[PDB]
Amino acid sequence: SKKGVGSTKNGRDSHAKRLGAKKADGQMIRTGQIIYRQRGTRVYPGVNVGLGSDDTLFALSDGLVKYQKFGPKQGKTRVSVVKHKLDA
Amino acid sequence: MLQPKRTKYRKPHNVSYEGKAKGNSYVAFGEYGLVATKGNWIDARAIESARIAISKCLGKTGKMWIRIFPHMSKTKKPLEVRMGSGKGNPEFWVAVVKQGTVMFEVANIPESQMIKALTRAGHKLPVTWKILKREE
RNA sequence: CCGAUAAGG
RNA sequence: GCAUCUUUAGCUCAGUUGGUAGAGCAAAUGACUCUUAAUCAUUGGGUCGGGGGUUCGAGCCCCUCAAGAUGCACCA
RNA sequence: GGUUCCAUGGUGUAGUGGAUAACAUAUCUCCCUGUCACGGAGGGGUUGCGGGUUCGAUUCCCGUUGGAACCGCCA
RNA sequence: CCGCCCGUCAAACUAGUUAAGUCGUAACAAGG
RNA sequence: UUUGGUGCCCAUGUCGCUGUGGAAACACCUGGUUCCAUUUCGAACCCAGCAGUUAAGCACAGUGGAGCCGAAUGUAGCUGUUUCAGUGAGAAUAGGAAAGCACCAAGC
RNA sequence: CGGUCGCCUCCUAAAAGGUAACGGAGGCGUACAAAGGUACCUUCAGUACGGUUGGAAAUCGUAUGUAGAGUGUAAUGGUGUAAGGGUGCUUGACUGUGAGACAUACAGGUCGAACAGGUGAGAAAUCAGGUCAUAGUGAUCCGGUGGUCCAGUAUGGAAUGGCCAUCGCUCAACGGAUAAAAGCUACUCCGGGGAUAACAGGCUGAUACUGCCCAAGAGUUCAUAUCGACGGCAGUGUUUGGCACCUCGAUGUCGACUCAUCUCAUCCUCGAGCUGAAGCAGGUUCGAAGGGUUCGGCUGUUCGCCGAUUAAAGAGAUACGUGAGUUGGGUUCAAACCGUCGUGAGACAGGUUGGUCCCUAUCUAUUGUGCCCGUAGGAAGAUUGAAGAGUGUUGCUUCUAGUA
RNA sequence: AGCGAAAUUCCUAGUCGGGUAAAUUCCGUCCCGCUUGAAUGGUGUAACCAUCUCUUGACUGUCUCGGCUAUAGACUCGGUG
RNA sequence: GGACUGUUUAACUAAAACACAACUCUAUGCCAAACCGUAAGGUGAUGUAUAUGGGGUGACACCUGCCCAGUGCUGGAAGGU
RNA sequence: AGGGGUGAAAUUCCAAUCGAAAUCCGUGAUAGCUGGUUCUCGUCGAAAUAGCUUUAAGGCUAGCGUGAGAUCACAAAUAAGUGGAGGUAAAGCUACUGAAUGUAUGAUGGCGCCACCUAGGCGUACUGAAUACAAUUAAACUCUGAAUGCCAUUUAUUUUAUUCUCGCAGUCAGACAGUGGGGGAUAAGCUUCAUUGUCAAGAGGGGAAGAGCCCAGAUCAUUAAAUAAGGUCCCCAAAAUAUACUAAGUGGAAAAGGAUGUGAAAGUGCUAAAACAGCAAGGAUGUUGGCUUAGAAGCAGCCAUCGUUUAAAGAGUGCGUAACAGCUCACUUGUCGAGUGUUUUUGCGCCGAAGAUGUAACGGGGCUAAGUAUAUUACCGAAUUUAUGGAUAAGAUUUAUAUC
Ligand SMILES: *C(=O)[C@@H](N)CCCC[NH3+]
Ligand SMILES: [K+]
Ligand SMILES: [Mg+2]
Ligand SMILES: [Mg+2]
Ligand SMILES: [Mg+2]
Ligand SMILES: [Mg+2]
Ligand SMILES: [Mg+2]
Ligand SMILES: [Mg+2]
Ligand SMILES: [Mg+2]
Ligand SMILES: [Mg+2]
Ligand SMILES: [Mg+2]
Ligand SMILES: [Mg+2]
Ligand SMILES: [Mg+2]
Ligand SMILES: [Mg+2]
Ligand SMILES: [Mg+2]
Ligand SMILES: [Mg+2]
Ligand SMILES: [Mg+2]
Ligand SMILES: [Mg+2]
Ligand SMILES: [Mg+2]
Ligand SMILES: [Mg+2]
Ligand SMILES: [Mg+2]
Ligand SMILES: [Mg+2]
Ligand SMILES: [Mg+2]
Ligand SMILES: [Mg+2]
Ligand SMILES: [Mg+2]
Ligand SMILES: [Mg+2]
Ligand SMILES: [Mg+2]
Ligand SMILES: [Mg+2]
Ligand SMILES: [Mg+2]
Ligand SMILES: [Mg+2]
Ligand SMILES: [Mg+2]
Ligand SMILES: [Mg+2]
Ligand SMILES: [Mg+2]
Ligand SMILES: [Mg+2]
Ligand SMILES: [Mg+2]
Ligand SMILES: [Mg+2]
Ligand SMILES: [Mg+2]
Ligand SMILES: [Mg+2]
Ligand SMILES: [Mg+2]
Ligand SMILES: [Mg+2]
Ligand SMILES: [Mg+2]
Ligand SMILES: [Mg+2]
Ligand SMILES: [Mg+2]
Ligand SMILES: [Mg+2]
Ligand SMILES: [Mg+2]
Ligand SMILES: [Mg+2]
Ligand SMILES: [Mg+2]
Ligand SMILES: [Mg+2]
Ligand SMILES: [Mg+2]
Ligand SMILES: [Mg+2]
Ligand SMILES: [Mg+2]
Ligand SMILES: [Mg+2]
Ligand SMILES: [Mg+2]
Ligand SMILES: [Mg+2]
Ligand SMILES: [Mg+2]
Ligand SMILES: [Mg+2]
Ligand SMILES: [Mg+2]
Ligand SMILES: [Mg+2]
Ligand SMILES: [Mg+2]
Ligand SMILES: [Mg+2]
Ligand SMILES: [Mg+2]
Ligand SMILES: [Mg+2]
Ligand SMILES: [Mg+2]
Ligand SMILES: [Mg+2]
Ligand SMILES: [Mg+2]
Ligand SMILES: [Mg+2]
Ligand SMILES: [Mg+2]
Ligand SMILES: [Mg+2]
Ligand SMILES: [Mg+2]
Ligand SMILES: [Mg+2]
Ligand SMILES: [Mg+2]
Ligand SMILES: [Mg+2]
Ligand SMILES: [Mg+2]
Ligand SMILES: [Mg+2]
Ligand SMILES: [Mg+2]
Ligand SMILES: [Mg+2]
Ligand SMILES: [Mg+2]
Ligand SMILES: [Mg+2]
Ligand SMILES: [Mg+2]
Ligand SMILES: [Mg+2]
Ligand SMILES: [Mg+2]
Ligand SMILES: [Mg+2]
Ligand SMILES: [Mg+2]
Ligand SMILES: [Mg+2]
Ligand SMILES: [Mg+2]
Ligand SMILES: [Mg+2]
Ligand SMILES: [Mg+2]
Ligand SMILES: [Mg+2]
Ligand SMILES: [Mg+2]
Ligand SMILES: [Mg+2]
Ligand SMILES: [Mg+2]
Ligand SMILES: [Mg+2]
Ligand SMILES: [Mg+2]
Ligand SMILES: [Mg+2]
Ligand SMILES: [Mg+2]
Ligand SMILES: [Mg+2]
Ligand SMILES: [Mg+2]
Ligand SMILES: [Mg+2]
Repeated sequence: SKKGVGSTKNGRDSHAKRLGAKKADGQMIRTGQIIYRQRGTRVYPGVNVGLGSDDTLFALSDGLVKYQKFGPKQGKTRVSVVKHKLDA
Repeated sequence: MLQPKRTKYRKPHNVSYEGKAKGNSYVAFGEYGLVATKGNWIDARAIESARIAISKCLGKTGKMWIRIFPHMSKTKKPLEVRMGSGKGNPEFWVAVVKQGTVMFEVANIPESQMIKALTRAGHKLPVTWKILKREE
């Protein structure tokens, strides 16, 4: 005897968006490359770093990326692109 | 039968009883206590049996505290049912007892009755119990 | 249209 | 078998989900009438089936018995 | 064991696409009659429990009871 | 005639018998 | 060095309590006739002037009250190999703490 | 059969990203000419006090309060001078593009510096290629609409196409077979599968059965003579179950008959402890598997109820033992009818009548009986007995003694 | 209307009576007939059936319970195989 | 249970199944309806509604109740498509 | 006369065949499904994964293999150091959201008793807001918070490829073991994921026997040597010393629970001013207190749980008596002259422990060591390594066809 079985009601899931950090600290970067994909600003933008229509951080100039912790109780993260600054 | 009045989620993942003792490790309300030596899942039915045992073997002025509480529920699929078609329905509530958690404590009656009372409470529970006293 | 009227005296 | 329910004044049943019980009939009492019926008021009448346990407190919650009834096997 | 429907006054049933609940019987008061039935006038009485959404739930959503209607097969 | 009276249903005893049960009003007046 | 302005910082920078201060400046303040303004109010914003003013704000000294920060030891978890060597939290505690770093204008 | 089929959010997801299950919770197939863009101004909800209507809670004033407020929405993340609220002017909810990246099998998706044209806000710097962000969507083919600096089948047109923009699919089974499509087969057939079920085996032991631990109580009083709650720990594989490892180039599946064998958790017989054991007859526990453990009525039955006996009418295992030993009553072929379902062919662990059970034994196992050879010269007799096999049940009457 | 636990009844081995020492089958009756029922006909019906079902007399090896005898095999010898 | 005598699955089902005499409904006016073929031709029938074809029930006796909403069949004025 | 015939109807019969004859032809129908596919050697050598699929036993692309070419460093690996992202393990709940324990102050109601018909008041068997103290719980809680892992860079070393292009594939059924989880019941040799390994496609040695466990990676020959896991009484190659423990064949399978088994340790009480046990004596009075109970009065429930004498004595220690009573003990003293009593932490053992063919829960014989723990020096043990020789591939010196 099988006795019959009930039915499940929740078996739905969405595609996983590949968010997170893309360029790590110290890595050289050119303008227009993505540094951080997020839903809502988890990492604030600094100098030479822009914002998009999806809160995506992209570079604005050549240089080395660099994360600096700031904000109350050092709970806010900020990214920047320190220009090559070779300066001979 | 101790039972939470409401829960946000009917069917939670079971909580492991393997490990040392997180909280409820030292007698802090009474001065004699029933410590556990083997982590296990014990349900509200065993608590009520043990609590009723303590109360029947207590006196007219003894006072007791129950530390553990059956927060987590557990489910059980109905009999003769093949695997699939979702999780079963919640059946009984169990308190998670780890190795070293003081379950029951007693005070305000002589030592022999308290030792005897904790013994009858621990014979009602699956865990391997042990008597401990409160630090001065 | 128009039905009924408790028991023994 | 098993799981489930029921046992509540003389009878048929609500009790409420813990501060210890009423409803409708039956009985009686009056009132009422020549007297009754009927009516009307009023009214006494309980081991909450028996024990154990919880609780400060059990008709009320949990067990074991006693008597019946239910739903699941007189092996698909 | 699973699935669909229902729970509205004292009894039988409608409605409401959120802002509002009626019909009949029954009940009460008064005409009516020697009296009563029938008759006439007027009066009155309503969303199973919970929990969310909304400014607002009988209505919308998810659970919990009770009553039904369907199925539970092939070896 | 606010008289009389019939037949189902319900209860008991042995179709009958039963003080005050229920649904009608068939017959006795031109009984409508 | 002190006052005033401002950037960096984002409580060991706060909230509060007790006192002192103004020379220059900062401020309240004096009026709405001008530019400008109120979803209505010269309250605010904006004007043109410093009569009064140290309540405020502001600036200094004290205040361990609230808030914040938090050592060492030990412990829980981890990595290996052991059934012991590193890694080392959270909580708790002694305790610190009445901000700090630069630039500019004035008497110094 | 029921449920689901595309996209978005959280957890499982093990602190990069990714990661499944008929795992646990929810939503979407939009909304806004302002909820867009810009300039300026401005900052919670709640609570405390004080005040007509006015009430616990409408609005006002002051203070407190560090987000529990708002951010159209399901969640997550973000954001309290912000991305929240108000006002003025506007339409960048632009045209042609696009270096470089994210993520990806492809198709598609996401971010974007910067350039040219012409605008909006603003004194200017600057910002504006839709919204705080992630769901709000469908390929190709076919045909229709608007524009057009292209073609126009000898030439001029036209018809008909081309390019760009746009319209028609809960094509939702949502990478979409065709513009267009439901059922029965027990009258069946073919190719395969132990990739996958029904019988049995295997693993598990939820459930089932047996046992034990604590002692509340019941028991003329007394937990433990006999029971034993509320609880807990085991054993067996012994019911109902779970998995799908062996078998679909076939492992014959219920019951009955014949023959039985094994285990002990012992029904009788045998021995003993305790007793709420006077005697007789009992109750419970311990030891013990040598033997025995009946015949019938109804049902295919196992089971079960009933009748009469017995010392007793035990519980199980052995492919729920046993069809190359028997039977075929039952299940389950084709035939036929009843009830019910279906419009129907047909279907029902609903009911009933009828209905093909093959094999000469090669190996091994076993029951009997022989030949050869060995036992060291040969033969004829009589023995011991290592290792074994067979049987083992029990009742009634009398006496003891109507004695204890 | 008729019939009704039926070739139909799940619960159900329905209640009661009869048949037996004892009766899930049989006969009569009762009726909440889940889901009987009137030309896919309803209810009775003398005769008939290699039809189904139940009780019974005689009868018998069906059985308690097995035993004996005779043939053809099986078994031994010769031939085919 | 079938009224009966009969017929049936050659080679697993002989029956309650089929048939049967009987009842009823329906179509058919003769170049009849129905049927074989593509048609000729033919069966019906060298028959004529007391006749033929098809559907259902199945001796004999007593009965056959209500519903024309849906479907099927027949007829119908006009009207709409 | 066959998408036809016949059928008193069963899917009947139509040449031993009928859900639609037999035979030939289209035809070598089609089959994502079974089965089979034939000589040798050498080099290298997978996958059982993702997405889509009327797709799930199939197919395409990506991932993994192989052949050729390019890239020398900026490419890719192995170690050390540094920087960064994160929110898991843990921990915490006065840092939120839920759940939640006790104490104290207590809104609130229930419950009363009054007054008053509406404004209310005094206590609440009790419910319980908020606050303080102490303590808790969480995958979808976080004021915090690692390690590992991930990305990038620096240094050292190594390889021309794990990078790019082209040709040819196979693979889309996986299994088990350790670790972190989901479903299941903290069941499954269960199912679904992440990661480390083995098998698949891998022999050898250990595990008695075993695909997945441990040691490792087989070119061929050698009757050479050293070793890994594992082991050294015999089967079966190889051991001895020394120190303790076990008495159970424990070893050589098990839980809750129970026990004067034994060894070690750390404390505490008395003792030759006499210890403990036993023996010999006493072991009391009011009184038999009093309610209470038929009665209790040393031993029913009570009112409690008395006091003196005295060495000691209890409203008694039980038995027991209707109850007293009575026997008798807790307590004190004496013969007595060497050990006793208790607490805690540990090592090895006992019981709990019943299944079905035959010892059958060490592999067997056997073992009080041939069992357990420790220390020292040895040995055995693989197809591992070394040594001798034969064969062969690719790289170098170099061209004898020589050495690495
Ligand atoms: C049919 O119902 C079988 N599955 C039940 C067998 C029960 C045996 N105790
Ligand atoms: K098979
Ligand atoms: Mg996601
Ligand atoms: Mg009078
Ligand atoms: Mg069937
Ligand atoms: Mg001042
Ligand atoms: Mg379906
Ligand atoms: Mg992650
Ligand atoms: Mg990770
Ligand atoms: Mg939201
Ligand atoms: Mg605006
Ligand atoms: Mg906006
Ligand atoms: Mg088309
Ligand atoms: Mg032309
Ligand atoms: Mg699809
Ligand atoms: Mg897609
Ligand atoms: Mg086949
Ligand atoms: Mg299989
Ligand atoms: Mg099976
Ligand atoms: Mg078990
Ligand atoms: Mg006793
Ligand atoms: Mg087992
Ligand atoms: Mg059994
Ligand atoms: Mg599998
Ligand atoms: Mg097998
Ligand atoms: Mg075979
Ligand atoms: Mg065979
Ligand atoms: Mg066979
Ligand atoms: Mg025994
Ligand atoms: Mg013997
Ligand atoms: Mg008989
Ligand atoms: Mg079995
Ligand atoms: Mg069998
Ligand atoms: Mg058997
Ligand atoms: Mg079975
Ligand atoms: Mg056999
Ligand atoms: Mg057989
Ligand atoms: Mg045979
Ligand atoms: Mg056989
Ligand atoms: Mg048969
Ligand atoms: Mg037969
Ligand atoms: Mg048939
Ligand atoms: Mg029908
Ligand atoms: Mg022998
Ligand atoms: Mg009837
Ligand atoms: Mg009748
Ligand atoms: Mg019958
Ligand atoms: Mg009978
Ligand atoms: Mg029969
Ligand atoms: Mg009958
Ligand atoms: Mg019928
Ligand atoms: Mg009919
Ligand atoms: Mg009949
Ligand atoms: Mg016949
Ligand atoms: Mg012969
Ligand atoms: Mg011969
Ligand atoms: Mg016949
Ligand atoms: Mg015949
Ligand atoms: Mg035949
Ligand atoms: Mg025959
Ligand atoms: Mg013609
Ligand atoms: Mg003719
Ligand atoms: Mg017929
Ligand atoms: Mg008939
Ligand atoms: Mg009719
Ligand atoms: Mg009509
Ligand atoms: Mg018509
Ligand atoms: Mg065809
Ligand atoms: Mg047929
Ligand atoms: Mg033939
Ligand atoms: Mg072929
Ligand atoms: Mg095909
Ligand atoms: Mg190789
Ligand atoms: Mg692999
Ligand atoms: Mg993989
Ligand atoms: Mg396929
Ligand atoms: Mg490929
Ligand atoms: Mg945790
Ligand atoms: Mg909390
Ligand atoms: Mg896998
Ligand atoms: Mg798999
Ligand atoms: Mg695993
Ligand atoms: Mg798990
Ligand atoms: Mg798992
Ligand atoms: Mg597996
Ligand atoms: Mg393979
Ligand atoms: Mg191997
Ligand atoms: Mg081996
Ligand atoms: Mg090699
Ligand atoms: Mg050696
Ligand atoms: Mg070694
Ligand atoms: Mg040797
Ligand atoms: Mg052993
Ligand atoms: Mg001991
Ligand atoms: Mg010891
Ligand atoms: Mg073992
Ligand atoms: Mg060797
Ligand atoms: Mg080698």
